[PDB]
Amino acid sequence: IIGGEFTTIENQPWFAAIYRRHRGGSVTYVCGGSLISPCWVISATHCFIDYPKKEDYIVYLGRSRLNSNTQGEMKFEVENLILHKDYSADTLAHHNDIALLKIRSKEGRCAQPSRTIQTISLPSMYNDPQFGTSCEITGFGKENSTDYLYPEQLKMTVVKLISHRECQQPHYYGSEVTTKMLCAADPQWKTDSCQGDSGGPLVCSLQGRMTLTGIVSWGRGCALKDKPGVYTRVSHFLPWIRSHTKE
Ligand SMILES: *C(=O)[C@H](CCCNC(=N)N)NC(=O)CN1C(=O)[C@@H](NS(=O)(=O)Cc2ccccc2)N=C(c2ccccc2)c2ccccc21
Repeated sequence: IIGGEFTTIENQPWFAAIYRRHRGGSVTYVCGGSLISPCWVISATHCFIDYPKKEDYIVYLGRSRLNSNTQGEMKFEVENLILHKDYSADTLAHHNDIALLKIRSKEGRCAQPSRTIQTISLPSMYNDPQFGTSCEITGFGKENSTDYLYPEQLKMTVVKLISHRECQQPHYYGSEVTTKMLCAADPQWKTDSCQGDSGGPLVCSLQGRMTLTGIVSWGRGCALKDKPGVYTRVSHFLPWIRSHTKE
């Protein structure tokens, strides 16, 4: 997160931190996610497309720091990794950038809601917040595009939901942005999500309730003027989410 401020997991109890085991004995932070049900976490497919092996991932709930410990946190293994079939990437954009992860601890149990761990509500079938609404975003991502290290403390910030009319126009992006995407940015272009924030939640007020409106997906740079962040439009994927979280 460029700009914004440092906070704790209590401000975003639904935030899941995803880690991966690499070749050579190293473990690194990959992306963020959101707890939609006690056993289900939603993220972006591009976070796993290059390394589709579910046994190499580790999920943390209730974690406010990247390395040091936070009391009340819970470690989880990935029982099932579901990537969207129609996923495809260009040099311009990611498409159908959404993924589901079924988590389970060592005892085979799911998440236990606490003051630091809670699920986020999903939007209603084709019912998004009105454009111009203030939404929150979180993650352990970069504070500057140029940085090589991710911050140690969780960050969050606020951005404005932008209409497709605006985002789809050439003064911003173009044809690459579809109705399955949502754009949001800071009208002053000082705060935004960045590398390391992918898979994270874009939370907005829907029916006077905090709702998962989008998933951090892509953008040209980070906090670049006239280049808004692009999120996966969760509401346009409800049938998909429901059919995969059945039995
Ligand atoms: C998390 O993984 C990031 C979150 C970005 C949010 N950015 C923002 N709010 N302004 N997602 C990616 O980095 C995915 N990308 C890119 O977004 C890409 N932007 S792009 O090249 O201008 C157009 C594009 C290309 C390919 C896929 C999607 C969009 N930038 C990348 C990048 C650039 C420099 C350093 C690291 C990463 C990039 C590179 C490879 C694949 C995807 C992405």
